[PDB]
Amino acid sequence: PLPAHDASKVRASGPGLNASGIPASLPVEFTIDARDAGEGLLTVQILDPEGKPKKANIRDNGDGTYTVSYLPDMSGRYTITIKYGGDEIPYSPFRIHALPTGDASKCLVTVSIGGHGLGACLGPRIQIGQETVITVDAKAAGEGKVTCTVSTPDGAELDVDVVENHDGTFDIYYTAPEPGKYVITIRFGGEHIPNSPFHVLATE
Amino acid sequence: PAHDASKVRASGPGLNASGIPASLPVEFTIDARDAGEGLLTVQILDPEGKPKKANIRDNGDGTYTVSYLPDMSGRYTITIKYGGDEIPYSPFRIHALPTGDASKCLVTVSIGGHGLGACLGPRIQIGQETVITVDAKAAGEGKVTCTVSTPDGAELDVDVVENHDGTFDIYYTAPEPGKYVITIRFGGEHIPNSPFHVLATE
Repeated sequence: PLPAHDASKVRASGPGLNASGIPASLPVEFTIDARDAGEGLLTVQILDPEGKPKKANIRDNGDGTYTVSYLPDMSGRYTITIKYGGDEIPYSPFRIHALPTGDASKCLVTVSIGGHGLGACLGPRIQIGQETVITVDAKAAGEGKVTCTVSTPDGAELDVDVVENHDGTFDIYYTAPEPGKYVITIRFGGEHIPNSPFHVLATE
Repeated sequence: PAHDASKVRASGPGLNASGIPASLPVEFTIDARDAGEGLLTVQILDPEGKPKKANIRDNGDGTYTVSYLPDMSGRYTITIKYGGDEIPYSPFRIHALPTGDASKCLVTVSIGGHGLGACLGPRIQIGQETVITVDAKAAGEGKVTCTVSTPDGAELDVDVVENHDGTFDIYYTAPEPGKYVITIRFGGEHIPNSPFHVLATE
């Protein structure tokens, strides 16, 4: 009996698998071509440079190919394991280097709660359900984007939307929905900005 | 109106030659019963050389009770005169000693009903009350004191409420625009990040 799938026939390509490096802080995509590999489930696992799982968004293109996207928020080595029908595809695991860009040290951060400016200050205590607005001025930071990653008490890593105003500035809006310890990590071009990470405890 | 300052005697906890604990209000007694009739004056200079308020109670019996708050550690110089003449052993040089561990105090700021964590400034709004709660639960022996330096140069001793659970509340509203310096000490020493510099704006 011939197997229903053949992972050895899956082909991968695209910017997100460039072994010569990708720029940190920018979302990136790659393509998986399973048209010759029969019928199976495509799975993609990503381990970030700190050893934590990272979300891999898989889009079914309808024709036997798939587009996978992820956000290398931090610089360093990303390990991407790709399997089809439970079997690893050729060249997996991929080892992708996210390279730093710009100068995160030149970013300026100001925090506001309820319209009260706090400067580059947050916590240690925050209130559950109270929105925090964090503005990052990256006018002098050069090439790169601001990313915000929140480590939640339950252990998840949330990629928080960063509004790019194109002023060279960025706005971050976050509200802690549950009690416990959060780590609010703000990076530019893959590296911490001054005062990041912010460790906070949500209460009340 | 004859007086003799050389017959005035001064003693008490506030003049203890072995030292006093910083951050606690203290009192001393001036006995002028043998010194005739004259005006008593008490001038206190703190370790930074600033005048410190001296509350004088005339006891109506030839004696007076004087009280002051040594908010910071160091030498306090207390000059006492009767009828304009310095009394024996004046000026008194009293050492206020630190107590507890001010570095273990934790700050919580509240403005307009919002808890702002340990984040005071850089700006405050004129006429808007700020509540600064100092958690001294892990700081041991001592009290929280606070002095505010205003734009015009005045030095205001702000009354600090002791909640008797280890925490203290400071209430302050900036009435005028400009730069304020908020000094917060525990047991005579600056808590972390004190003094706090803030700018009052419209």
